[PDB]
Amino acid sequence: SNQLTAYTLRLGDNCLVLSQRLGEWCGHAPELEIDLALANIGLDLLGQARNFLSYAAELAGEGDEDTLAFTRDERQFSNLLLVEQPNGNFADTIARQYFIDAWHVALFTRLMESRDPQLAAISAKAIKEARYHLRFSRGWLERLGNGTDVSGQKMQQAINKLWRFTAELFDADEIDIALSEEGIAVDPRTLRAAWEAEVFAGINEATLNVPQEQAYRTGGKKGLHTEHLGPMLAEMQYLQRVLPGQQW
Amino acid sequence: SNQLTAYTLRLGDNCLVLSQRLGEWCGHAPELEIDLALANIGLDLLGQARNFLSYAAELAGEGDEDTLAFTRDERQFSNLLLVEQPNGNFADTIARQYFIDAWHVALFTRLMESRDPQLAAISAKAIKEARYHLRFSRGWLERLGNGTDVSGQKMQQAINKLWRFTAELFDADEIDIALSEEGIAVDPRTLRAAWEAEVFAGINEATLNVPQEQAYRTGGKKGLHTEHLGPMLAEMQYLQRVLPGQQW
Amino acid sequence: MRSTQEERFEQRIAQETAIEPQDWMPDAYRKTLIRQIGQHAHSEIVGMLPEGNWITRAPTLRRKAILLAKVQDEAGHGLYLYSAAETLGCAREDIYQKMLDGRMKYSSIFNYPTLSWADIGVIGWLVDGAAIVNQVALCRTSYGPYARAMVKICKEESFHQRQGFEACMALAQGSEAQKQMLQDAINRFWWPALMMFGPNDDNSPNSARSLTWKIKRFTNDELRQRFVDNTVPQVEMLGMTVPDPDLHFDTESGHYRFGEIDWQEFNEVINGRGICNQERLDAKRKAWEEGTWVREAALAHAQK
Amino acid sequence: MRSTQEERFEQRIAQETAIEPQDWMPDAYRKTLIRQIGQHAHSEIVGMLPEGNWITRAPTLRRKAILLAKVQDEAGHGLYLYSAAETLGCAREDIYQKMLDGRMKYSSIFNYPTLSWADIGVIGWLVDGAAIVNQVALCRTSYGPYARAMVKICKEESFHQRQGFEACMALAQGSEAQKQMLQDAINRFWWPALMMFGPNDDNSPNSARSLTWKIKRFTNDELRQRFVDNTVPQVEMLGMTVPDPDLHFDTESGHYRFGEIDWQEFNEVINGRGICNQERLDAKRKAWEEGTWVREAALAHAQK
Ligand SMILES: CC(C)(COP(=O)(O)OP(=O)(O)OC[C@H]1O[C@@H](n2cnc3c(N)ncnc32)[C@H](O)[C@@H]1OP(=O)(O)O)[C@@H](O)C(=O)NCCC(=O)NCCSC(=O)Cc1ccccc1
Ligand SMILES: CC(C)(COP(=O)(O)OP(=O)(O)OC[C@H]1O[C@@H](n2cnc3c(N)ncnc32)[C@H](O)[C@@H]1OP(=O)(O)O)[C@@H](O)C(=O)NCCC(=O)NCCSC(=O)Cc1ccccc1
Repeated sequence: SNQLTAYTLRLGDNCLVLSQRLGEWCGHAPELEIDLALANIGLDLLGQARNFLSYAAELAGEGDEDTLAFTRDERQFSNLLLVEQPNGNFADTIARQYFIDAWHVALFTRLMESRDPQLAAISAKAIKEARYHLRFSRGWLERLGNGTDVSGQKMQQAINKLWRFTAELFDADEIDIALSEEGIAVDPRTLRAAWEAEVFAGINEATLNVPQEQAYRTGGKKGLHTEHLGPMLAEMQYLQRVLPGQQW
Repeated sequence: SNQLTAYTLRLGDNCLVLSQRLGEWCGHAPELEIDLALANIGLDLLGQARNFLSYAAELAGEGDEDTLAFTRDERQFSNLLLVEQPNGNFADTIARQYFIDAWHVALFTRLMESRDPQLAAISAKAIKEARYHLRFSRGWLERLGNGTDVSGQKMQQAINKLWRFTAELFDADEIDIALSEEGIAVDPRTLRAAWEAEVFAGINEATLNVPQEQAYRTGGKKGLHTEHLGPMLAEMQYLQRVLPGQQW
Repeated sequence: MRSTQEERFEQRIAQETAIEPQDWMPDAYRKTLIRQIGQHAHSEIVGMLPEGNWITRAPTLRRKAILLAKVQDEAGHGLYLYSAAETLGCAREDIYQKMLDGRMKYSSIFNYPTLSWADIGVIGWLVDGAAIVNQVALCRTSYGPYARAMVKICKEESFHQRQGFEACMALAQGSEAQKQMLQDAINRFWWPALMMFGPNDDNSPNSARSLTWKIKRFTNDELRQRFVDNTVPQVEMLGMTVPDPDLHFDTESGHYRFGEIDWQEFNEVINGRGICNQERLDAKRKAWEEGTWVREAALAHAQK
Repeated sequence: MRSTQEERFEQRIAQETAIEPQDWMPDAYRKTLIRQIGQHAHSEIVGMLPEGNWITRAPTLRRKAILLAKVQDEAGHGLYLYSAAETLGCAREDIYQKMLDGRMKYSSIFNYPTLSWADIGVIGWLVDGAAIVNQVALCRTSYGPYARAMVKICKEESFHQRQGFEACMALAQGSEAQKQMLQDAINRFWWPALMMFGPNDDNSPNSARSLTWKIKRFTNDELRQRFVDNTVPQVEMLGMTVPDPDLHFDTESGHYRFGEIDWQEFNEVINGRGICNQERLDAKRKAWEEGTWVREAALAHAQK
């Protein structure tokens, strides 16, 4: 029950932290339509976070999505390092989104066959949304990489700059593996082929290059984060820390 | 005693908030020497904050510099709007610093003759430091404005962008006025001539222009802040909010 | 003599026949609608910023999800309003540029800062509240596209207004600190919300023509009075006060009598000298300029 | 046969006569000191970043003031070390550029993230602790400018090390959450601190020449052992543990025997593949590039 709780929480944290990042874009986008789109994706992901976290709280027998989001520190948060990367420029946001969406699509497709009924249901909802997210993120990857000389370079730079964090997408620990043998979790290593087939084709079609750097960064799932997470949480949790245990 | 406490706290908050901003520069400056210089100024200002806040806590009969810095929210903070402005580019940091230093010099020179002995002593220490700060900030104003075409423009833009907040430097409320009639505070309106004589000459010598916009922004002293202060405090206070009432 | 074109128009207005994009209209009627619909559209865009300021800090996931939906709806409302303005022959890109340059206005209310979470619930409650009264009054505006845009929008917006009120209710029923937070937000946003209805009826240069041409169906003062009458009981439901020593019920008229608006502040604000005017336009200019390469990428890719 | 120049040098080294900038030196001796002093200088600069990460978040004003002073001292130490390296005929600007490009190293320890406030006190205690042992051992390094730079620096640095220890002591005597924070920071920084002394004595390519030329006075392993011996009792004083199942006292030798270092990690880290390598160099590159206009302004103004 501990493993399942940690696993569920990881999926929640990914969606929560990425949602936070997308929230920062509100009203700062290149076009009103992109503002709308980014807020929509932010909203979907937050919905998924609430679902996963609610289930994790139910699994642990105490707390709720709010105790989990607002009362854990950065050593307890278990999101992928990828979703905590700063927004940077629009290419950086698009690269981060495309990598995550391609991964969400591959994951939720398989996790909807989970022997855990709540995980299956949550994933059935999430997959429909991730498909929308992937169309938009892949769409922009192609528009920017095969846009101008200048947008092509920014998109290549964005891909290069995030690549090292992709290793965590296929990192398996004993929680993953144990839950996967019970037919409950998806073994992240077996996601590589689908993610690579999608991402390599998208990068090619955008007239861009797959980085040759072997990706090497992991630790998010274990609460070992980049220096980005702490200030994110300081901002996200402030009011709850000041005024704990209230209804809002 | 309430008025004196609020007045002392205002001077503390200015130094505290500006110190916070300068802290963000650590390791991000154009030259190692500037990194050093900015950290030095940050340190001086924090020293002044501790002095003023310690005295304010002693005046109120409870708390200390830490209860004051970490347990008040943005509606209670009483710093000038100027010191809470973002660092922006190096010109923006230099403009903010020059305006504040020129003001600190004019203020501490007069406040060292305060009929309040602790205020007088605190100001006697601070003035020596503000003089160092002013040499550095005026120095960079001149180097940038009378540097290249490009640095000249960035310095003009930096001045323009902060100008509206200078009105608060000479704004007097009934705390100022009442304490000034008892020979305790400096009436901020009577600081205009010295600040303008310094700042107008520095801008001229840098080959730049005094903005023609009439400055119009106030509210910081009353706890009515720009949207910048809240996120500053969320970051500054996080650990204390998470782990209140401890020794560090 | 009015021309035959002018006379037919006056008669169409009198009979309440909706004016459509292909109908003849007085040039001054076309232009005042580009002015008004365009500034209405601008307001939805700038209006994302004060509330959006709190998206990353919202105290629960539920309230964060509601706020995100609401900011998204506002963007959608801007789009509807830009389409409506374009039926009058203006270009979205041009009037947006005018907005960025300060040559067109947006609502005075968006130049006020969000200094607490309570401000968010208060905006949903008072600011959307004032918007709804104005917008429902405009569902019979004489120009079809505008009236139909108001119908589409009020449906979605009244939901979010209710959610903002519910957020206020939680604070009103919560701890002492939460109650205080709520009152302070009301104290700071009450008069600004009233100013959304525009100047008094004898200091309002557009009203004579707007009323005659049935663009404006109720006077600024009429709508403002209606908002005060509707909202005071909601303040009471929250156990809160209004920062108005002159607010009292007048049994004889059936209305609340309320204090004088600070018109000097209002004129400062609409002329670019409010609390956040500079910050709002800077954020929008920054978004536009930094986004240029993205828009150019999109155009250059479409063409290939 | 050694040349007469080569022989005189060997004799000067044997008699412990300090080598000065104008003295003849083997080209390999000049170059290994540019390598070492330069990377020592680089380390002071990159070393500002992990600690500086916490300046805006430090829990009290006193600890914030100490940290600010400390980061300032580090900058000053970088400057002293760059001056010393320049006496060898290299240029500060060139070796800094090499640092930014990844062609020169800085200390492995600065590629680890600060994930809590406790990490700050632990860096002051363990990281400066390891620096001091290394640097005091270098106060008799054979090259004068380097030895004199170590003297100047250890005086200031031992103060800040004591302050970091005192910050650790507050957590050790504080609440349960503070104690846990401290232990976790130790658990994450212990092995990284030990790696600051360099590789083992039989996996250390520079030692043969460095020891012979009295650049290195004690072996990496000798210094590391000395640090472990000195620091274990300080861990005990804090009531804390070391993440080392193999740590034990050996009464027979008078030393602590301790576990094997993860050399695979160490080689990943020094070759640019640690936790923060990319972020550290990116921050320094960003500072350099964005600062270009400032440096050009300064030069152009000086000339006028
Ligand atoms: C009632 C009035 C605003 C003004 O009456 P008129 O007959 O047209 O003018 P009048 O002669 O009386 O006034 C003299 C001058 O000053 C003007 N002015 C007056 N008041 C204001 C003001 N408050 N702010 C700025 N300017 C103001 C007026 O334009 C004129 O200047 P102009 O000649 O243009 O240079 C009218 O235009 C209208 O109903 N507009 C549609 C409603 C609308 O725009 N709603 C948007 C906010 S709701 C929203 O975004 C939803 C939301 C909620 C929460 C979060 C996010 C989103
Ligand atoms: C002991 C050693 C570091 C290495 O011995 P050597 O005989 O020279 O080399 P050896 O053949 O044994 O090694 C093989 C290779 O790998 C190298 N390497 C080894 N270890 C490391 C490592 N840990 N990190 C990175 N590289 C390492 C070595 O350079 C060589 O590569 P190279 O041929 O250059 O390409 C020596 O250079 C020394 O004492 N330097 C001066 C001390 C110094 O630099 N202090 C700065 C930190 S303290 C501070 O900043 C204060 C502070 C505290 C807190 C906050 C802020 C500031």
